[PDB]
Amino acid sequence: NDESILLLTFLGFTGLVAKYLAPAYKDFADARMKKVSDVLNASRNKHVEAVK
Amino acid sequence: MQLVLAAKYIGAGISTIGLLGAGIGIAIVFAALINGVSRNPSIKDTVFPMAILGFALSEATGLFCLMVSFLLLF
Amino acid sequence: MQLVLAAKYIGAGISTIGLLGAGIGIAIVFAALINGVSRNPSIKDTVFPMAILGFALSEATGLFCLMVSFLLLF
Amino acid sequence: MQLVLAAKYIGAGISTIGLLGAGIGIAIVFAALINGVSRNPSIKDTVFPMAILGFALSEATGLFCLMVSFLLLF
Amino acid sequence: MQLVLAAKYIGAGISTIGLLGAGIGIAIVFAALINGVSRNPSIKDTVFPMAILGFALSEATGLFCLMVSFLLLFG
Amino acid sequence: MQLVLAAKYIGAGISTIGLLGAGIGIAIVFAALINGVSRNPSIKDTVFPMAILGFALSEATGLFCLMVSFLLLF
Amino acid sequence: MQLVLAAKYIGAGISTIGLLGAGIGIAIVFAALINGVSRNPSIKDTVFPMAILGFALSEATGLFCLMVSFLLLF
Amino acid sequence: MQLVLAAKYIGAGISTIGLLGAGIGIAIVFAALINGVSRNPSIKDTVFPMAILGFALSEATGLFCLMVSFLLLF
Amino acid sequence: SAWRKAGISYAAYLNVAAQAIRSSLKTELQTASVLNRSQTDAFYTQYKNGTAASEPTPI
Amino acid sequence: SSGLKLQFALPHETLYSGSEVTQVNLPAKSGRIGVLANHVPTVEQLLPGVVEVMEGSNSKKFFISGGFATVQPDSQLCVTAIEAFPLESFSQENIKNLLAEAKKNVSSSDAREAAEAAIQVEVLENLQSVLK
Amino acid sequence: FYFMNQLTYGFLLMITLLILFSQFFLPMILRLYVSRLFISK
Amino acid sequence: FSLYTIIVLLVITSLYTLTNNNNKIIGSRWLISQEAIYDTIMNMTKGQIGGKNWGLYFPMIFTLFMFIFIANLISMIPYSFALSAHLVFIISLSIVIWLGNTILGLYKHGWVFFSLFVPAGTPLPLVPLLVIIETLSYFARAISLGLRLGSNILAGHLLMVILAGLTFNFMLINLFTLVFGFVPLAMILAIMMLEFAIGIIQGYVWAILTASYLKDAVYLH
Amino acid sequence: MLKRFPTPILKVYWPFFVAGAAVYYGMSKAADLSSNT
Amino acid sequence: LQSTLDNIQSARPFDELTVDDLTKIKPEIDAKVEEMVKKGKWDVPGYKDRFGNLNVM
Repeated sequence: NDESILLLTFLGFTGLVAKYLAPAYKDFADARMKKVSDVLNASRNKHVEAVK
Repeated sequence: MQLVLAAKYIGAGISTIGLLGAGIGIAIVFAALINGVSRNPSIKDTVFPMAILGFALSEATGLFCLMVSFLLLF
Repeated sequence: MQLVLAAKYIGAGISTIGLLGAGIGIAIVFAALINGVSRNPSIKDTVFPMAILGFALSEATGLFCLMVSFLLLF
Repeated sequence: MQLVLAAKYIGAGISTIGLLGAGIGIAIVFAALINGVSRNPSIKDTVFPMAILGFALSEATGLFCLMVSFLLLF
Repeated sequence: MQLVLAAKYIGAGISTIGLLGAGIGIAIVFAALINGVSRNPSIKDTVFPMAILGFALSEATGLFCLMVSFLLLFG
Repeated sequence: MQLVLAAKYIGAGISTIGLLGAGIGIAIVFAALINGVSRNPSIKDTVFPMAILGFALSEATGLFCLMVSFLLLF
Repeated sequence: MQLVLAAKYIGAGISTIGLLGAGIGIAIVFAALINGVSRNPSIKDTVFPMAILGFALSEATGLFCLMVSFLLLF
Repeated sequence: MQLVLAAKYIGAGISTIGLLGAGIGIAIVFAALINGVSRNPSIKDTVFPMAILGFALSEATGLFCLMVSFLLLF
Repeated sequence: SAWRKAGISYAAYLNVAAQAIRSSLKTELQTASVLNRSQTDAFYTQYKNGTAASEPTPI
Repeated sequence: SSGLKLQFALPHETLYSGSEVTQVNLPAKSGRIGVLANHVPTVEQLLPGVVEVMEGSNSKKFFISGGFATVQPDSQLCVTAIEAFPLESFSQENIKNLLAEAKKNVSSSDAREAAEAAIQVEVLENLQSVLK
Repeated sequence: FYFMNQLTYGFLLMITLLILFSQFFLPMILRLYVSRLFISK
Repeated sequence: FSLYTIIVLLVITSLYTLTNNNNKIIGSRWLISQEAIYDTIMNMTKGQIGGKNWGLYFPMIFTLFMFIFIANLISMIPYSFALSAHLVFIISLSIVIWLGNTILGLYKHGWVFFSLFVPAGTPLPLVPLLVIIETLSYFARAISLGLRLGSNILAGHLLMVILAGLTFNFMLINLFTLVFGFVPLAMILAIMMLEFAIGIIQGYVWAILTASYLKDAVYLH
Repeated sequence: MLKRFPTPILKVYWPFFVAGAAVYYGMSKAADLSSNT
Repeated sequence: LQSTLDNIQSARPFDELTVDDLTKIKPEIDAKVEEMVKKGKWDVPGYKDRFGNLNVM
């Protein structure tokens, strides 16, 4: 069936995405989360040192 | 009307050939654009927009060739 | 009506001849990308965008070139 | 009676192939232009008008090809 | 049979002239590869993934023209 | 009397296609203009008139092929 | 009745025209390899082994055009 | 027996075009050969083997049209 | 030829070119300046934070 | 400007400085470049070879041992040099050939020395060709 | 040439994009950015 | 088709409404997927239309950008949502954009807008040709925007459809149950990764072209 | 959560609205004239 | 100042901070949004220099 091969192929690209794109994108996204967190803590540090 | 439509369709099919030059040239314009912007990182502000206008005017030729192909078809 | 569909098939073929321009264009924009990064490493992160746009445009030339083939074919 | 119009269409379709010549003309003109403006930004306002006239005449040849295509069809 | 199949096979023969672009494209792809890597060897690790992107896309468009030929040769 | 003018139109078209040489050539010599004048703008007036007199007859190559096309048409 | 085999034969003949891609391809890749080895004598051992992969890839287009031609011969 | 032979001759005549690949093969192959030996006189025993291999593999796909044409001519 | 990649550097290229020009000449052309050019005694030493002299190797 | 103002300088004895000159054919990095008048500005290294300087005098062969093809927009070409080349005194074969053979014999040292030996062999071949 | 449900509905929907997104989403992305700016000084 | 166009409205409305657990400043796992694209959009818009009034003329280019890139995204589902295989809406709104920038130029400049078809410096004997050289290209690039996106998306949809329909004898009766007999599936998967790539790149490049036409409209070159 | 912000509604997109009206007029006039269906 | 330091360092985590809390704490950010929306400048200097632009494309 034409509709049989299509669903299997879509499962294939979902598996490929989870195997390759999902980990790399996860690392990039978590790195950006971490960068935002450290700049927030740097802002807090600047505030508390200025108050001190 | 049979061979008339056949030749109209053939005429459209050959008219669309008029875009091989457009297809390679609207690529070489950006190719040399990025080569130049690699030559000077800082000229992008003045080499980019006019490169895009040259792009539009270089895609124009393929644009008219598909227009005449459509005229052959429709 | 047999020769009409026959000429439809010929028109589709002579229309899909026109993706060779796309084939040259994609390769040449990527070629500009690669020698630009090769001669200086620091420009790659700026050159890659317009390289993939060079792909987009060069392929799009072929797609709309044999669009009249598909219309001829279908 | 009808293949006369068929030959008109075929002639117009083969005539509109000169458009890609103008496409290459104008495209390589722009590519050389930005390759030569990347070095010596100062040489811009003298390479502008003559670039304009050059791609103007290349597109003029291409549009004359379009015009003879239209005349053969119309 | 007859002129319809003859025209189908004529289209099958003609459609392969588009592979000119694919072949010349992969060719200039590797020409740029070899020239850029010869300019400096340290750039190979940055150019090789873009290199594989490039030649993979070139035979992608080659695949496009060959399967249009394949459809054109059949019903 | 019928295929006479049919082949006349065919010949006019296959003569009008002959504009590619002029179209590419005027622009390739003009690309030489761009890169040369970018190399040294002091001799712009030395390379300009030779260019004018050259690509004028480069377009005249077109003009001869167009004369052939018109004699093939009328 | 024999037109099917006849058209198969011209189709295969023009399908051998797919060999130009591979021909000029081998041409440019080998020549650019020669230039690269000339520029860097110590890079031959790092360029040739990778070059074999692209030589297989460029024989691929040749044998693809060959086998689509063969489908129209046998 | 008549149009089949006609198609055989037509196909051989158009297929023998495919040696443009071998022609441009030798073209840019010994172009790079001469360029490399001129710029690198010491580098000859390396350029020449790859050069003759380039000649051989370009002419192989160039004459892969010629030998089917002979198979198609006869 | 391969001074940038296989050779020492471009300065080594000038060094070897000048040495070849001076040495491979006529006997009467080996003047005092040529003698000074031939004679090299640059004993470079690699120091450190604690002034640890590695070695005064000849140039 | 009419002609060129060649500035041929050496660390020991300069040759020319703003002197009128017609042809300053010099061995560029790729090949050799011919300079006549108001040449395009450029900066590029020179391999050893004859720097042909046409002036009011007769033929003047000037083999160079290193320099740059530095040309100003105002036609004031400045060919830097290290070693001079007398027209006839420098041309000798016995000592040059003996030194070339000795260096070829002692060219089997380590790779760092091997590259220097190969470059010395190539420049000795250049000298032999220049000898004529 | 039937385009009643392909042109009109899509056109109205893209007005909904152009209005609602430019009123809500890109503004609150920029609100996130400017709030980060404000806390960062 | 109407119900299918509402789906893309629901999915991208949920991009933020159904994403932020408490509208945290750190951002949720799907708020990042939109602020990153917003950052890219603002970056190359200030790159291309940089100067005054760029901010006032950014939002509709942005709206077209998400329109097109989720329109390409929904063309991955096997019952591909490639505008229900009609794709004439791209042409109609490309003509709409052309009229929009034409009116932009005619109001910002007026009679000066006719100087958009002539550059700053041209030779006197050659301007009357180059004006008509540069005009028809401008009026013609109102279909060039449409055929690009149409080409890529529906070409992909019909090539996967054609490959799937052509895959009839691969494992049922054919004894070659390997990749040699499974070339259809292999090139289907290759062309689908290609399709995703070209869709995203073509959305970005059409954003560039629309920004370029807006720059030509509000400014003079 | 949901913020109704006062943003330009037609101050900058008004030519786009004129273009939309023009395309509506074209579709309406071509539904019987240029439809040919 | 002592109270400010105490409630700055003793509580109020920032990773889980919500934008609505910032809006209710101080409303001048809303006025800033009004003023740069009406003037139509979405790239006022000092936006992402100290933060992550992450311009992927």
